Amino acid sequence: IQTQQLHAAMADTFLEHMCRLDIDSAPITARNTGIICTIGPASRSVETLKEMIKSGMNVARMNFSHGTHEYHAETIKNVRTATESFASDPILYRPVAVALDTKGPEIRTGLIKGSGTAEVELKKGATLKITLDNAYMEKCDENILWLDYKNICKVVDVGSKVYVDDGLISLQVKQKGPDFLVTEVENGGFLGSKKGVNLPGAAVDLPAVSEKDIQDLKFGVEQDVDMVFASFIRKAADVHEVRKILGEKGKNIKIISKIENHEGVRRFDEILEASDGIMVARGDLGIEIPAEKVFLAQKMIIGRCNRAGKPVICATQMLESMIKKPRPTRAEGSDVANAVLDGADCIMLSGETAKGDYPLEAVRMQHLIAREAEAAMFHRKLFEELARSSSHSTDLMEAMAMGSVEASYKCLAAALIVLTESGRSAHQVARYRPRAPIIAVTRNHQTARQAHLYRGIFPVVCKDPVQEAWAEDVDLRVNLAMNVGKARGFFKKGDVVIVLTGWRPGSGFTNTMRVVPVP
Amino acid sequence: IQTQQLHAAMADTFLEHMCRLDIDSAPITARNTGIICTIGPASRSVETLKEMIKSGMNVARMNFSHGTHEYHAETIKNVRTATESFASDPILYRPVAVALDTKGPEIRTGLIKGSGTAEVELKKGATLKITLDNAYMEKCDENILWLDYKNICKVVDVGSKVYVDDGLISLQVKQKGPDFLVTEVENGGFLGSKKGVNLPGAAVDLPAVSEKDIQDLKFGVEQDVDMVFASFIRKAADVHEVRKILGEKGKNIKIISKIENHEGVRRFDEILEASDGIMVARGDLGIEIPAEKVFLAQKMIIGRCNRAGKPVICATQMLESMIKKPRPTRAEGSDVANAVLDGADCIMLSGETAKGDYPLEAVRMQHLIAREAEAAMFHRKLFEELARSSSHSTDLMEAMAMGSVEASYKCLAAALIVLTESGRSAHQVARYRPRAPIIAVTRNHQTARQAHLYRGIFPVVCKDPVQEAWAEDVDLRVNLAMNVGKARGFFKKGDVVIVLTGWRPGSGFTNTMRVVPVP
Amino acid sequence: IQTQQLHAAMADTFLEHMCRLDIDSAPITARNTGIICTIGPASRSVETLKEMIKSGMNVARMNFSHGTHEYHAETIKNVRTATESFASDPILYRPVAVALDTKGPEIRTGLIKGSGTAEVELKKGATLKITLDNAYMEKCDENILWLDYKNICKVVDVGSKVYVDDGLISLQVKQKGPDFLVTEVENGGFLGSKKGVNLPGAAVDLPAVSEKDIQDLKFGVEQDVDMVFASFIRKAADVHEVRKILGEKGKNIKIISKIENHEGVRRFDEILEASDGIMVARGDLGIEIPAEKVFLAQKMIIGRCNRAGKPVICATQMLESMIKKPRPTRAEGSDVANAVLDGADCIMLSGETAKGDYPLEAVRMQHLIAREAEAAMFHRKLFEELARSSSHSTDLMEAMAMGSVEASYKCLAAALIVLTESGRSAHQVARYRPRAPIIAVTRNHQTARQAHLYRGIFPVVCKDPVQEAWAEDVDLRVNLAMNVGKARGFFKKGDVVIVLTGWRPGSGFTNTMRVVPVP
Ligand SMILES: Nc1ncnc2c1ncn2[C@@H]1O[C@H](COP(=O)(O)OP(=O)(O)OP(=O)(O)O)[C@@H](O)[C@H]1O
Ligand SMILES: Nc1ncnc2c1ncn2[C@@H]1O[C@H](COP(=O)(O)OP(=O)(O)OP(=O)(O)O)[C@@H](O)[C@H]1O
Ligand SMILES: O=C([O-])C(=O)[O-]
Ligand SMILES: O=C([O-])C(=O)[O-]
Ligand SMILES: O=C([O-])C(=O)[O-]
Ligand SMILES: [Mg+2]
Ligand SMILES: [Mg+2]
Ligand SMILES: [Mg+2]
Ligand SMILES: [Mg+2]
Ligand SMILES: [Mg+2]
Ligand code: NA
Ligand code: NA
Ligand code: NA
Repeated sequence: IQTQQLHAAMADTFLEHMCRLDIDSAPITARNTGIICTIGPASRSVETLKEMIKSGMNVARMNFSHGTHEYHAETIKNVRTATESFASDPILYRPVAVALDTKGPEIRTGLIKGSGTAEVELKKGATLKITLDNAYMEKCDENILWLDYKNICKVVDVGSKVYVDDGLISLQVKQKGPDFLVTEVENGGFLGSKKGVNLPGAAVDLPAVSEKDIQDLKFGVEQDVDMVFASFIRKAADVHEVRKILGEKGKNIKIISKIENHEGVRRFDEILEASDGIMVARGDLGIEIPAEKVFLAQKMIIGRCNRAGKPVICATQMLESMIKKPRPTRAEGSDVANAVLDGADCIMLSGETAKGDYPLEAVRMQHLIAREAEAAMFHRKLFEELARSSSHSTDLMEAMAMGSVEASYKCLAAALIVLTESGRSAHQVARYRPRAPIIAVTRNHQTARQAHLYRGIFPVVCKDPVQEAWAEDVDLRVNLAMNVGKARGFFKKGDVVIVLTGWRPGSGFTNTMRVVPVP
Repeated sequence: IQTQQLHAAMADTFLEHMCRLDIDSAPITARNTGIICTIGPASRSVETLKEMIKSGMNVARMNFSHGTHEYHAETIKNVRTATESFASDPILYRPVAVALDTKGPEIRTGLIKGSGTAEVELKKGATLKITLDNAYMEKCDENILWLDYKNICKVVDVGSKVYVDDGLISLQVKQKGPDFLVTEVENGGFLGSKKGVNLPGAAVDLPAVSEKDIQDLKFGVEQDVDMVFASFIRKAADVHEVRKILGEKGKNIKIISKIENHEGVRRFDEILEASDGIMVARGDLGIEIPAEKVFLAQKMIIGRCNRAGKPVICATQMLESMIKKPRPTRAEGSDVANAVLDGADCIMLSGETAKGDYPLEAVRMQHLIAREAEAAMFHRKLFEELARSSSHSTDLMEAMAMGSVEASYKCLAAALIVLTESGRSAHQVARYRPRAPIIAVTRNHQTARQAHLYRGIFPVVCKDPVQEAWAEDVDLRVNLAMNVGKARGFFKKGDVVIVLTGWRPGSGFTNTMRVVPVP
Repeated sequence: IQTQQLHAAMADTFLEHMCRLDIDSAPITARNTGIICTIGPASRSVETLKEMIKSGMNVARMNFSHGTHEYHAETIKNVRTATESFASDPILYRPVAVALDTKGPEIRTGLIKGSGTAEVELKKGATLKITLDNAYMEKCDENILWLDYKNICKVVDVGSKVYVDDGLISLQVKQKGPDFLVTEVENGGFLGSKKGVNLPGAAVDLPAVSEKDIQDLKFGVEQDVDMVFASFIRKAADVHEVRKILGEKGKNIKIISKIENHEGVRRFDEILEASDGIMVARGDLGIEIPAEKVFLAQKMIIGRCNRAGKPVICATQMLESMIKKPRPTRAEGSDVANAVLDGADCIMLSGETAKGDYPLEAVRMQHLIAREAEAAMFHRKLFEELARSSSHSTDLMEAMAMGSVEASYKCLAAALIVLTESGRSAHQVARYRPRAPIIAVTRNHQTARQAHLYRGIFPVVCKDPVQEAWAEDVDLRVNLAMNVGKARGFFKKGDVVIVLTGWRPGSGFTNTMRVVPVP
């Protein structure tokens, strides 16, 4: 009984590949797919944060949607505190990224009967008037609804729908004025105060960044985050807007755009080009677009990013059930796996870690599935498809990347060691999707932490100073990776590994590739 | 914007195929995936049952693990009643299949406070006693739980873990008694009636066919079911025995082996060979085996049945969130869409329709996701991969099927019309997976009911009496199909369609293929 | 029992396909690739004609660059004589096409000693005078060499090179005047009559359609030729021009454009688009362009026509040897084979039949090699690729063809019988390259003759009156095929066949496909 789906790995067709999957075919210890965990009341503590890390947490996500700078900073604190607890063991030390998730643009209704707690009941088939007249900003009721978005009538059309409260309530536009909309309740319910609005199929003129947004980003810069997850991206311009706010001080910050609506989907191509990475924000996306289309968009986005060699994140409701239970649903297990099969660089946990009763279990779970799904990929076919995709480019690093992955397959390397500072070298490899783990040694901590954004990248921070001999310095770094994979159980002495390095100190890339034996 | 993902249909590569999936690409009216609904308390009603038919249900599932024969015979009548209510119009009548789900070698709980619909809430950390004392078999509660399995004590040990209800609840043995076990709730949860008990890693020697199984099966024959879903099939032998119990009288009833344990996976090959079809039974499966391995088994199984040309069903917890909510989760929408992509012939609903709060929704949602996933298939690679797999075969009807599918792809016909009595011809078409709808006109009722097990087959009962001239008869049936297609919105006058008929009466199969325009 | 490379037909890769070709794997009786024979002095005879047809000859080419209208008219005569000589038994009657090969924009020497059958030896180093002196026109010889081109002196420099007879002889201009050219013979060789002059890389302003061309054209129209090999076609305009001269009376004469220069190649596409088919005239072509590049043209050109669905011919020096030897060279046998594998619908013989010592042997040799090569094709992949190409198209007859061919493979049918009058349904099928024979039954003689242009089509001429009853009439025709197939030894009883017919009369195409057993 081969391991890691090697038997199916040898299939000629996709169909054969499937038919060959084996539950008895064990997968390697190394889990390539990054796990992004939203931190919160459930996970905030150091102790817990220690467990989250132990459990497989790679990225700590800061949902700026709620809480104060003072709160988040405290979370970041703890995170940093928890991470460092292992530093004492440079070998057993594991980098953990910090991400900032923007509240983003928002539409909100007014107060019901001047009360924040009151409710009304909209009944299907009834008429309801939307006004922009702040005269009613606190006089919302069964007949009149006031909202935050002054330009609404400009972007919505008669016959269009207005969704209130996470799509709970649906409204159909029957009449449009410059100051109001006359709608018809399709999907009734109780209406509370200050509920969210969604304008499915609308090309919303809200700014790329709210005022709050600007503030958080600056904050994130001051906090030294590793990336930013930018809510509500609808076009390249919006990405540019964010870039602009982070500016020169935060030019090294990774901007991940969140695809959450039709527009975003339709203008994905430009958005992708302008971004550093993508996040398939299923939550809103599923609210914005028909829930039955989400998958299409998910696979489209994943394929496109894989094609472009840009990091992609699958997020939202992956293990939903797990907020309350220690074991997920079958669909849940399915979802995580397909996600990984799709080509997703990272997978995410929101509610599950933030507030749920089983944060660690969610993490462990994700870890478990990802590993299995990872072996189950059809690498040969994939590499081949990818290569074709990129045929247009004759880049050297890529060539190095292609050659090295091909070799890792050929001799079934146990790992791929890449020495990089910027991490470009390592990114080039990950994109070609080896099956083996990519152990990347860098002296740049931020590069290290950011690596997580990429599939198969296992960052190892070199905390030593530079030697007078390049050669030696390189050898050392290599050895480091060697003690790690060993310490991690990725391999043992005798195993073979692909080693990538820069010929000289001003090489520019890992131009030197070598097949080597573990000590 | 092209329809039915036809742009992505032109993809050369799988990677490319994925990249071109467009949410703005609208599916067709026809939904190829059969929808199987478990009928129960929530769905038993004739009014309701009428609703579900309209919403899309193709097969009525009755679980003999719950209720009674009479409970079941009543439901069966209601389905039949509901169904025939449409028999009137020979163009809007939807054949609806009936299926019996066996108990098999399983361990089951008692009744909760004397009810088959009542439940109780367990509390993490609480103690719970399992009793064999038949005195409580109807008095199960939060303090005491009665089991089916009298030997339970010999096959368990202190510290052993007992799972209840597809792993929902985890009990850990604390105390062994001669008549009982004092357990501990390891996790909070709602305990319902007659729930499965799973003892992973325990010697449970139950027979493939129990005396009770004998009665249900015979009852199913008397009930004139169309197929049996055979729980916990473990070897071809089990299957043979079932066929044996159904004997001559129920020789035409379809046997669907349910895969839900290690053994069933392991001996899958021998199981498929002997069955009429398979079910991926995820509920039990995922608790028997590692939850993380499910998708593997799921995928292996579906490739295998696809390869084999035998009907496969994906089931359980597919729209799980919908038992309580009116919208499914993101993992849920994915699951369903991936099962279709995986190649499942039918998908299924359990608690969702049997006892949930939103039975019709659950249905329409499956329906929605299904048409979408359908269009998203990569038919060209698929077909190619299928052809290949059945290379060794040289069958005449296979030949007719492949040429039929092939040309349908080519001229993009609106459907394939197939004249069949055994349903053999149609099935052979469905295995080659065309995009278009297969409309199978038959005078044989069971065939028509039975057809739903096969992808894309929309069965049409020709009620007209056999014409004395082959030609007119054939023509007669074609018109019937032509009319249903038009009525059902499958196509319009001018559309092009592929027609499979016999040259002569008693030709044996559809050896006649023509491309015909709609009238 | 190995036959028709069926084992190789099952390879997954092009490599494995190769690796599996078995010499011991016997080919079927049916030779797919048409054999075109250049009818000359050596094959004019009725008695010789009889044996060649017998030998596998499907088409006769009458080269206008040689002879007089009268010599060619007799040849036709004899051709048709030896042909209908077989009209006795319509089961074994084999049609033969009559092809007019044009002069074109060419330079041609004159009569060697008023002969034309006369030859002359030229020694290396010797001297030869090119003259425009008509009084030598028919008096060429070792000393004196007359030519077609009165401007040649303007188009050539001293030191330059003059090619005679497809580059057979290299003449270097030593000195030139107004009237003549003074050259020294660069390589020895037999200089014959009405030879070809190639002034490679020289601005010849020849006209696309000589008045003589015109003359001949009109002549062949009266001759009732089925096709035309238009020599030296350089651009679509030339085609239209030939098309032009063919005018109405010959709106059905197939125009086969010959690519024998750098321009023809370069303007291939529009040429192709305008012409009914193409010939790869390597004799002239190989001297017009570097000898080392012809195979690139051949492959590009054969590939393109395949793609287009237009008949292509491989022509010139295939079995050169054989003009003097009874057995061809290794290189020549590879050539015919490779040409067949390339995709050529037809193959040609030139000197081999027209003047060679072993006309009959050469023919049979083509027959022999073709068969063997037809089997060696990788039908699987080829069909997929062919479809990849035709993918934009949704033509109905095309869908028929494809499904038909697809079926043919599946059930290893012994043949496909097509009933056609225009012949298109048959070409449509031919183009999809089935391994099996196409028995194309028609009541159109010209159709039957022209069918030889397309690969695998075996033309059968139905001589019987029309049936009042379509069915009978169709049947009959089908019967015809059956008998002929039987008589030809294509199949026996119980063999499977694919039947292509039209549902009704004037169906515009075969819309009805049926799988049948031989009677
Ligand atoms: N006929 C019925 N009467 C009462 N409750 C039912 C009935 N059918 C289903 N249910 C309820 O719905 C739940 C899920 O239905 P399902 O048919 O999938 O049962 P199950 O317990 O999961 O076992 P299986 O493994 O056999 O499917 C059952 O556990 C039971 O609580
Ligand atoms: N009608 C003919 N009469 C006599 N000899 C002929 C005749 N046709 C062909 N031949 C001889 O056969 C040789 C090869 O025949 P072919 O038809 O290929 O002519 P060619 O000169 O090579 O012209 P092309 O380029 O057109 O093929 C001719 O060059 C000629 O010597
Ligand atoms: O913002 C998100 O993550 C979402 O909507 O899923
Ligand atoms: O029995 C079933 O359907 C299951 O367990 O999924
Ligand atoms: O005419 C030809 O065949 C040639 O020139 O090769
Ligand atoms: Mg969001
Ligand atoms: Mg169940
Ligand atoms: Mg079960
Ligand atoms: Mg020529
Ligand atoms: Mg020649
Ligand atoms: Na956020
Ligand atoms: Na059951
Ligand atoms: Na010529």
